[PDB]
Amino acid sequence: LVSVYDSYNPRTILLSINASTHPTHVTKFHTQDNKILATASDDRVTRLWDI
Amino acid sequence: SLVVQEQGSFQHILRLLNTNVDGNIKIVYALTTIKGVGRRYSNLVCKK
Amino acid sequence: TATTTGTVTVILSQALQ
Amino acid sequence: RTHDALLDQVKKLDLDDHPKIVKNIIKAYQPKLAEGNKEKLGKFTAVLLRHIIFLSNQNYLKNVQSFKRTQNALISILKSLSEKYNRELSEECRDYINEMQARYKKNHFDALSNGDLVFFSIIGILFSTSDQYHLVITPALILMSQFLEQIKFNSLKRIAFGAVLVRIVSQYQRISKRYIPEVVYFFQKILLTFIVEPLDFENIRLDSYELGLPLDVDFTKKRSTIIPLHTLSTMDTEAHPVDQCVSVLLNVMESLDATISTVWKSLPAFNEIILPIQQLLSAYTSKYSDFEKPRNILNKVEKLTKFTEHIPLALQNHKPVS
Amino acid sequence: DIAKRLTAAGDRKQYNSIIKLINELVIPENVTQLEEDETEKNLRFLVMSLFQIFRKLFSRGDLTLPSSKKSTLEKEQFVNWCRKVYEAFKTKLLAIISDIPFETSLGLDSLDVYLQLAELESTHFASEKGAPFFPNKTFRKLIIALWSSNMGEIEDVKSSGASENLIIVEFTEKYYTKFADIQYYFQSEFNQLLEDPAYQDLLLKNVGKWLALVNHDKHCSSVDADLEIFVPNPPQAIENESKFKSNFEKNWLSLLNGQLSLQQYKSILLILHKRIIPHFHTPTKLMDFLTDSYNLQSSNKNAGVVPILALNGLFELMKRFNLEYPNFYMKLYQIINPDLMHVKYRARFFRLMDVFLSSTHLSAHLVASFIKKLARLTLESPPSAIVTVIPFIYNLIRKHPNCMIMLHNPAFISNPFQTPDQVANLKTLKENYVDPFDVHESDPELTHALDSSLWELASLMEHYHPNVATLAKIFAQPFKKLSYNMEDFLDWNYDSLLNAESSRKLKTLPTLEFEAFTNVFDNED
Amino acid sequence: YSLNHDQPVENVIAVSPTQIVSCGGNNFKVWDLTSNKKLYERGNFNKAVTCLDYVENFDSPMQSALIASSLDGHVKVFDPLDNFQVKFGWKFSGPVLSCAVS
Repeated sequence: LVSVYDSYNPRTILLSINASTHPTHVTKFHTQDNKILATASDDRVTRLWDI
Repeated sequence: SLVVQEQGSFQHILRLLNTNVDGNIKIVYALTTIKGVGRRYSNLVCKK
Repeated sequence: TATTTGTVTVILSQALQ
Repeated sequence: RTHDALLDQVKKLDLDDHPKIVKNIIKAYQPKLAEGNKEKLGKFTAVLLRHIIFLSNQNYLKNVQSFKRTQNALISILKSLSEKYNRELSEECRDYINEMQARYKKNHFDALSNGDLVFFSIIGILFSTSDQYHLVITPALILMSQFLEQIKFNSLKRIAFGAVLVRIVSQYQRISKRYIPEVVYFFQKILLTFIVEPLDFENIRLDSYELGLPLDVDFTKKRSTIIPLHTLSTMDTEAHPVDQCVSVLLNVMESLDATISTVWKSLPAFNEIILPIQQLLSAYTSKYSDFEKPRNILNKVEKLTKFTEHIPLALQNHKPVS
Repeated sequence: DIAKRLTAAGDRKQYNSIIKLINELVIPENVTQLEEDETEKNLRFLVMSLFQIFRKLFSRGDLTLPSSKKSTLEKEQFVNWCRKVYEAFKTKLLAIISDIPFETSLGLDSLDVYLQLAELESTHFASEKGAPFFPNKTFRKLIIALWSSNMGEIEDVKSSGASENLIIVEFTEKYYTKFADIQYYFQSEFNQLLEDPAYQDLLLKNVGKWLALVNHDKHCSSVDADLEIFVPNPPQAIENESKFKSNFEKNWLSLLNGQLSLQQYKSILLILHKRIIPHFHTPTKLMDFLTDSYNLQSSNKNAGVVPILALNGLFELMKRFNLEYPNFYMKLYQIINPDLMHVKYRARFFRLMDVFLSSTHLSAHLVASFIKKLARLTLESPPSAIVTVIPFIYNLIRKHPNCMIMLHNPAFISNPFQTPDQVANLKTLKENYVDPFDVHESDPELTHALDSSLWELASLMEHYHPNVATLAKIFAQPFKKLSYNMEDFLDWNYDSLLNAESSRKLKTLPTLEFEAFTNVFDNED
Repeated sequence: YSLNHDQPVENVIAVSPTQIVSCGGNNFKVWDLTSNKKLYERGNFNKAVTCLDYVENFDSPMQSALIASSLDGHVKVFDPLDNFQVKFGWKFSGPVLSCAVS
């Protein structure tokens, strides 16, 4: 479960992407684009999500 | 592919004095799950 | 089997690697 | 009537034929006038079991056929009387298991008297071990497995003891068809023990890796069998030629063939059990080109592996809960 | 004999003696000579033990009153004569401890207590107007007698253990353990004794006496249970905890230099981490020893068990100081073999592979290799290893759930809602299937065990033991269990197995066969 | 395409728009990406390099800096301009699992 909050406000979880049933081990936004988030998991497949 | 030590084993839901206190919540808000204990008593117990 | 001493050369080798 | 030595003191007079008659006379004494005869009854059942135990391996180079007929008649009368009485005999069999384990606890191999073989045989007679659990034949089965891979096979006395232990365990699984993993290791051990004389297959770690049978076998077709004569095998494996070695080898090879055709076809890892046995039997047939039974076993296990399917597993396909 | 002994004892303890003291003092040389002549010639006298006890009591009274404490004027022969008789009694006790054919239970087992009580009372009774406990010369002579006292074959017991010398076993019972200072002074005199050349060429030989002296978890440096004192004034012996540990370190390594036999090799490897490794100032000195014990590749056929014993000390050494053994999981993959399930040490290894395979930085192919090789090994195995292999496979599949394609491949499922082309393709691929698992691969990641499947556990589901078969049924059951308490499943043996079988929970009644095997009982009757 | 770091990789970062650095096993390798090709490899550790990160243009004698954290206690800094040579390091009180800089 990728969960993206806003920084400097731990109480407002902005959206909870439900990725693979396997553990998701790396989550990072794009460094050029702003609205895509790349999550790889223990499912041997990474995913690009539009937020 | 190299050995990395695991820092202790997560033990799920605990029995404590006729209470099944859950191992997924924090310790103070877990100790207040027993009948007859408040939040001040809980964090006092954890402090001492 | 060993017959030399108990040395410290694995320590030294992966000090110098 | 008898209290584990009273039958010895009573009927320690004649040799073989009168013993069954004195047993039948004690049986006629108890159960005819049995108005209270239960403890004496179950006692002399236990005494008859212990009596064939301390009779089965004493001195069998006196009248062998008289021994054979009196022990066969003794086993027939034992089973026929103990059909009505299980709940007093099985306690004594349990205590015999518990005491021969303590025999093995001290002595390395030589507390295994050769009446234990026929002990396993007669409890395999008076019960079929088709079932999963049973009170007396499962401790016998873990004892037989403990002796199949807890004793050190360097004497051919021990190897023949193991051959008849595989005999007893295959007659155990003739109807229940379970998988004893230890008889696989026993076959693996002794079938390469007879040609180790070690630079070809690494990991069995045999106990007697110098013995084995040479490259000048006589190719006689009238060679012997099981030889249910453990008293004779105890002498034979000290005054041993190669002939009893080849007899024990053909015994264990035919029981291997029998257990392949009866048990291991019904196991999903059959193609994983018959790689190393196939290796050593290929070593046989290209070491000698003499025994036709390794080529027969090679051909039939090649047919079994070629005409089974051996696909992956689907064990975790569960029906959905509602 | 006994008459002259008791009369001489009454004369020696009567009031005083000079010429009778000389006679009853030179009589001890005759008692020592008579025991040394009857050594393996009579072996049952007990007058020798009475003579040792009587000369002990006589020299004890002589060291009470007329010892060689000091002098004032012209008493320059009394002190020399009294110390000469005491030194001759001590030398006879040392020869009595050194010279014994076997466990005769008198000539050494009482001479040890004689020299011990002599030095224990001779802590005092010198010129020492302070807080000494100086036995050092008598103690050095005691231990050089104790190591020269070679019996027949009880040293280096070729089955197992250390040494079955009866007086050395009694020493490590009650003359080594129950205090603090005498073991420390023993280590100090040992590590002075191992430095002159002739004594060190004799002392690197009989190491098993020292193994029996050390492997007991009851040292003064071990803080688990500590001791009391019997000596009057101990001279800063318990203070220098650094000196005890450094002495323990250097005599351990210096006699680990000398004539390693395989039995005591395995003995020190088994006690290497729980007994001696906290009593080292620098335990990195043993790192070369146990890394070569770990990658020991010898031609000896029983030299395949020693990596499994070096693993515990080597992993505790890595964990305490993070040093590296390269190709660690490759070597741990080649260490599992059909010997490892039939070996005596399974639980000691599997409770370490619990830690080694719970690492969060290793691969699904690696865990797949480690469980597929373990299953092909476990198909020919005792139930002692079955009941510790299959919950281990359970916990590893539960921690790496990608490894459940070895138990359940969904490509080989025929559901009723399928295309005819789909069931055609299914039949062609299950005919053109062959598993790629290769047992001769050395590399766990390069073993194709994920691409293979796991048939050995399904075959193991039909086992002769009901408890074992119902334990293997869990791989057709679902996976609602989280873990299995491997240290509760580990050490099930044949003996404890049939023990619990005879002492099981309920008790059904046995049944009988309607089969009628009348003539042919087996196929062997 | 695919770049065959032989060990199981633990991290991959991008230094230039062209070259990327992958750590895994005892070394790290750098790969030119326009030519699909390895050009440096530094194996100056004892255990597996767990993580990397990279700095550019900050106030430093080093114009760029790649630091690497390696499960044996060590974190080291490598200078990408003279052939990824190591320039400084820290030793820590246990196996270092992750690292970063400002």
